Amino acid sequence: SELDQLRQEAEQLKNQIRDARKACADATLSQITNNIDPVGRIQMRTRRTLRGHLAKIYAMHWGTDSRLLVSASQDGKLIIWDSYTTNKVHAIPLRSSWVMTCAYAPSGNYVACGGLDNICSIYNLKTREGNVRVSRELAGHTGYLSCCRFLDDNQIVTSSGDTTCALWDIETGQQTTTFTGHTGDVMSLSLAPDTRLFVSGACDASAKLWDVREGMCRQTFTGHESDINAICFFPNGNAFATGSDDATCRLFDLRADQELMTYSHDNIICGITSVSFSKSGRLLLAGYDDFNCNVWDALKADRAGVLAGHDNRVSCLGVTDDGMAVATGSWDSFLKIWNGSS
Amino acid sequence: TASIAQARKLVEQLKMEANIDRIKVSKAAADLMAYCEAHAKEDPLLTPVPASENPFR
Amino acid sequence: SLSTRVTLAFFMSLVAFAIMLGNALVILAFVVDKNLRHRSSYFFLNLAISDFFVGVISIPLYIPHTLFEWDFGKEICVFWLTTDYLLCTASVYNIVLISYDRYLSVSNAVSYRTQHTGVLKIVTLMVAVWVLAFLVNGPMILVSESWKDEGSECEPGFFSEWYILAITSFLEFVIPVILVAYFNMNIYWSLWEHVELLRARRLAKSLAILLGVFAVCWAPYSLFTIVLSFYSSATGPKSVWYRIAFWLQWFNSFVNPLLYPLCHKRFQKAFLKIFC
Amino acid sequence: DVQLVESGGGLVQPGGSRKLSCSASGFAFSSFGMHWVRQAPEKGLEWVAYISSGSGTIYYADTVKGRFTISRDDPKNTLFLQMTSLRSEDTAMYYCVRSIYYYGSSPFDFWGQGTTLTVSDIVMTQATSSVPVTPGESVSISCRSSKSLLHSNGNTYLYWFLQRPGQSPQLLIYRMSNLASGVPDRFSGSGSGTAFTLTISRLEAEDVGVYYCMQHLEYPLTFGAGTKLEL
Amino acid sequence: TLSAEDKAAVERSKMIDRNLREDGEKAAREVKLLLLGAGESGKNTIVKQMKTGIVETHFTFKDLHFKMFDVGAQRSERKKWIHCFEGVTAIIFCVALSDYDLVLAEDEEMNRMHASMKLFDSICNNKWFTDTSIILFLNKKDLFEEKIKKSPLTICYPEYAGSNTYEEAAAYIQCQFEDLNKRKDTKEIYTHFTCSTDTKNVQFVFDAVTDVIIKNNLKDCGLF
Ligand SMILES: CC(C)CCC[C@@H](C)[C@H]1CC[C@H]2[C@@H]3CC=C4C[C@@H](O)CC[C@]4(C)[C@H]3CC[C@]12C
Ligand SMILES: CC(C)CCC[C@@H](C)[C@H]1CC[C@H]2[C@@H]3CC=C4C[C@@H](O)CC[C@]4(C)[C@H]3CC[C@]12C
Ligand SMILES: CC(C)CCC[C@@H](C)[C@H]1CC[C@H]2[C@@H]3CC=C4C[C@@H](O)CC[C@]4(C)[C@H]3CC[C@]12C
Ligand SMILES: CC(C)CCC[C@@H](C)[C@H]1CC[C@H]2[C@@H]3CC=C4C[C@@H](O)CC[C@]4(C)[C@H]3CC[C@]12C
Ligand SMILES: CC(C)CCC[C@@H](C)[C@H]1CC[C@H]2[C@@H]3CC=C4C[C@@H](O)CC[C@]4(C)[C@H]3CC[C@]12C
Ligand SMILES: CC(C)CCC[C@@H](C)[C@H]1CC[C@H]2[C@@H]3CC=C4C[C@@H](O)CC[C@]4(C)[C@H]3CC[C@]12C
Ligand SMILES: CC(C)CCC[C@@H](C)[C@H]1CC[C@H]2[C@@H]3CC=C4C[C@@H](O)CC[C@]4(C)[C@H]3CC[C@]12C
Ligand SMILES: NCCc1c[nH]cn1
Repeated sequence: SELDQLRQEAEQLKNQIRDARKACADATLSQITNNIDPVGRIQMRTRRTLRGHLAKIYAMHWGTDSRLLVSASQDGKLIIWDSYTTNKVHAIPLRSSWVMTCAYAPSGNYVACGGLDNICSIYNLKTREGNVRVSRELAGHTGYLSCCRFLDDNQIVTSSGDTTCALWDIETGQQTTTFTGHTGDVMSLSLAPDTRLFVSGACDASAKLWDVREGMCRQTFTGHESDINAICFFPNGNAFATGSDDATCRLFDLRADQELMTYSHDNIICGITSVSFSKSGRLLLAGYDDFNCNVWDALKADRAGVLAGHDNRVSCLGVTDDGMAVATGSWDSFLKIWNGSS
Repeated sequence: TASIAQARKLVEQLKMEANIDRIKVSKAAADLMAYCEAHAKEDPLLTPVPASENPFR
Repeated sequence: SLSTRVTLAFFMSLVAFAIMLGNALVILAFVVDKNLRHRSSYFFLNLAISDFFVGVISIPLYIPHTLFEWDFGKEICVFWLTTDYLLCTASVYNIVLISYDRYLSVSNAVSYRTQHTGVLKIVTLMVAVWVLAFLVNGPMILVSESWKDEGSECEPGFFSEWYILAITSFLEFVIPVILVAYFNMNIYWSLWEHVELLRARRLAKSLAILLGVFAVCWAPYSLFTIVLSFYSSATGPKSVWYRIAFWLQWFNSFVNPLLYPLCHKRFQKAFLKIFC
Repeated sequence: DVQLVESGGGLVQPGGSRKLSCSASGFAFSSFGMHWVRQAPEKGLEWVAYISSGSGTIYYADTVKGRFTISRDDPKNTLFLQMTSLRSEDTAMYYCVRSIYYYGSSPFDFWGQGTTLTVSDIVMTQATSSVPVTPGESVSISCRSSKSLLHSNGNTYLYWFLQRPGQSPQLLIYRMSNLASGVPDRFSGSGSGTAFTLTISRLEAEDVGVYYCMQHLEYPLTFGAGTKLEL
Repeated sequence: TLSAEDKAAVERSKMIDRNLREDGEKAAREVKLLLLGAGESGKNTIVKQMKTGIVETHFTFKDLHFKMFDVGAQRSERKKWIHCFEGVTAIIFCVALSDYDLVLAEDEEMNRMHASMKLFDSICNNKWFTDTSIILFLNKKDLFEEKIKKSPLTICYPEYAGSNTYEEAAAYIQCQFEDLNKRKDTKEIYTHFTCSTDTKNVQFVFDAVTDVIIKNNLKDCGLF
């Protein structure tokens, strides 16, 4: 009686939101950006190849200086690279080799990683002893750690396969806020540039926008047909793009609270692993299961170019803060640095 | 009473999401187009820099 | 006739080019791919090096001397004889080493997996192949070079004595044939119902091809010279069938990259990565 | 805590031999390159030798090459300096210095207390030998180099050290602008090309001492004469 | 062309590469085993004989170092991390023979033995484990014999025309799992009957792994 009545009210509320989004769907982003000229063909060459990982690379993250990056592989090795020289700055042996994510702190003093061990481990890069040591192990998730991102040297947000995200106080080792509401494994998260919000994509094919301080879900974005594996905020923080196993990338708007554009091709039938934007946001770069990275026109949904330099899955990618280059990590155990030439 | 407790929470969440202010898609599209236009010149991937300015020569 | 000589020269060059190109890719795959540092990969590299120079040195020098009657100098002929016998014998001893490595990988799989073979020990095996290959025919070619009369054909001087040919043939052909047959037979026995019977039949075919191709390419010339030297016919005009047996020995260098490295799973991935 | 203890120094006869030891505790010794730096009595610093992490690279100063041998024992965390044919020119306090090299590292960050031995090229110039100072006032120290210390990679390999009376040198500024860990922000390093300035805003009693500018552009590493601050 | 610190940084990177190579060589020699099986299948008892996320068991037997990975504690989506174990030497699957007549606790309408069949079929025919052999432990053999006298296999297998003897009942179950192998040429299934009092379970894994290693070498050389 009461349960049946309540679940009927949820359906009425869902229709109310769907009608509200349809009311403000006056135009399409495709129609708006029809007049602007295309970006042309985007040609990028492999400037650097980072060799030394001996297993599948699962994650990479640039440091904020646009020169150092950290990559994680399931050979149990965290490597910090000097991308300008390809020198290895550090090699951090992981206690658990089943790493799935890694993050570089914006200060450059810490890196974080974690996987099937259900732990987010914090590593101190600047010690008087001259070696990288574990500074914190964040326990509390009951599923694998899928993504982690620093807010500062003391706070980090983690998404897990136990359907929840958490905000952690690194010094006390406790999760201050728990973000619940996903019905599937949360596979990725992205921080807004002001670090007041973050979006997460789960296996319920939905993306939720969370308030960091308040700790609740502000908006829910649907439209994917399969698990979301990747997510990335637009550079101004007013939009984000997702990548799913349905071979599509979608651009959702925060303020319009709906999808704006879909990035898919008929030839593309493989899942998407990673998404990122160029510095101006005009380019959407996506890594795929078909060993390739497709550069999309974000505004016009045109495939601008292809980065074809890996013999296995493109598992991760990232664009530097200065926008100079893009790094691609792959299951073939290599990282590549790409940019164009005049 | 596990289902009834979950039902109240799900209904309560949908109320918060339905009360937000939504701008037009055309307004949101224009803002995205404006940001791309304003920062186009400072995007090395969109417009590759001369080899002298490329750290990855 | 000039017309036939030109056509033959092109065919000889095509064989020589194929030997260089076929074996250079194996060398290129080793250098480019760092996932090719197993014990087998070094042995494939050593096999490809000996075969590569057959088409770089042995055959291109042979083309004008045989077809266009270019007179080999006394310095060049001794160089060509010694380097050609070294390359051919090294290829055979590489086959023995490769088969021996496969024999250990299945005879004692645990000890083969858990052993750490450094570069120094592996280089010793690769070097010992070249050193042993030289000792079988190298010193004897130099010592017996003075036995030949002036104006004789550019062939090793010990062809006059049949028992010297028998000793060299025993060391370079008969002993390698027995060991390769022994190692491949024990590889067949390492397996211990339709699928299992079919798999054993496919394995037996592969081991027979490896032994059959090596035997077919090396038995004729090795046995042809012994019989001819026994009848004091080693020096003089050469029949067509004798020259066919001479070229079968060189054709082993063409098919070696196709059998061992090309059929290996790891080298196949390197080839695809290079071409794609 | 990070420690570097030297031993084996003492009065030796001319032409003799002596073995100096540097025991390291509190840090990953095998990860750091090690230098020996000596200081003649009432004189400035002089670099002696360098051994890299992993013992693959070894450098010597010309005045000691062929007579000194530098070695390390990674399992024992000990740095060695075998000296032979000791001359009166070798009478100095020998310091054990750790230095790690990667992008953004701070070489020469920790020095040992030193052991005293008594026996019976880019030019770095610090013309101002002494500077009278008062607490709370801003002081500038100048350094000059015969060659440009700015490399084509953008680094300017100039270092600033402070040796307080009775203490071992401590790193202040590395690569001409960066502030070493544990150093107050009042110190600031400014330079260009061959001319460099160390500015000390709001001078305090602790800042009193001798200041050395060192170049790390190439071996041999050379020190300036040193500028002394006195009250 | 390089500065003094640039050369030192390159040399440090070279030392890291040497250490990465040594660790990789050591890892390649170890044997990785993925330990799978449903709950209450005797899988925990197997670990003790072999002596909150993933549990790793390390043991040495006849100069062979084994790394066994237990993933039963993970309750997340299997397809998101099952590819992480692509490349293990073999998979150890535990099935309790005494659960043929039992009913799954959560479902209350699904046979416990039939629950393992769909788990075995998914793992065996998974794209990430096409060339991976499977070691199948049929546990609770002593308890299975006791239950056979009281409860026949007709409850678990309605279309069973065999008798109720201990040998025939166990053999039929073994053939049921091996028939699920849709790729009988690329991979092989090694079946062993285990018990709480057995001490030869480690030997069977060593023999099965040794057989897998030999066939891997033959397949790598292209002989197969
Ligand atoms: C690749 C194969 C199929 C074709 C090329 C094979 C060539 C290089 C080899 C195979 C058999 C060889 C021939 C064997 C016999 C003779 C007869 C002799 O009086 C002249 C040389 C001559 C003619 C040889 C020339 C080279 C030869 C033709
Ligand atoms: C002609 C006879 C004497 C053989 C001599 C050939 C020598 C000089 C040449 C030909 C093939 C060459 C090798 C080809 C491949 C490699 C692997 C590479 O990673 C290092 C160089 C190395 C090892 C080369 C060393 C020099 C080499 C061995
Ligand atoms: C590099 C690859 C193609 C192998 C090269 C071998 C072949 C193409 C080279 C090596 C020896 C060369 C021959 C040497 C001598 C002569 C006799 C001269 O009157 C005509 C050219 C001719 C006939 C040359 C033709 C080309 C040749 C046969
Ligand atoms: C690295 C590869 C290309 C080496 C190939 C060597 C071949 C192409 C070179 C090296 C020695 C050369 C021979 C040197 C001498 C003569 C005698 C002359 O009257 C005809 C050309 C001829 C016969 C040359 C033919 C081409 C030749 C055989
Ligand atoms: C250099 C690479 C390509 C081949 C290696 C050749 C090696 C085995 C050495 C060892 C003995 C050497 C020979 C020693 C004696 C002579 C006689 C002289 O009148 C010509 C050179 C010649 C013929 C030398 C040629 C090169 C040689 C055969
Ligand atoms: C007795 C004389 C004629 C033999 C001459 C051939 C010898 C010196 C040459 C020919 C092929 C060469 C080898 C080719 C490849 C390699 C692999 C490399 O990683 C180490 C060096 C090594 C192992 C070389 C050692 C020297 C070598 C064996
Ligand atoms: C110069 C004379 C003595 C050479 C005699 C030829 C025969 C007996 C020699 C030459 C090549 C040799 C092989 C070369 C390499 C190996 C690998 C080693 O791990 C076991 C011995 C083994 C398998 C050798 C067996 C004996 C062998 C086949
Ligand atoms: N065994 C080297 C001599 C030869 C025969 N055939 C070709 N070359």
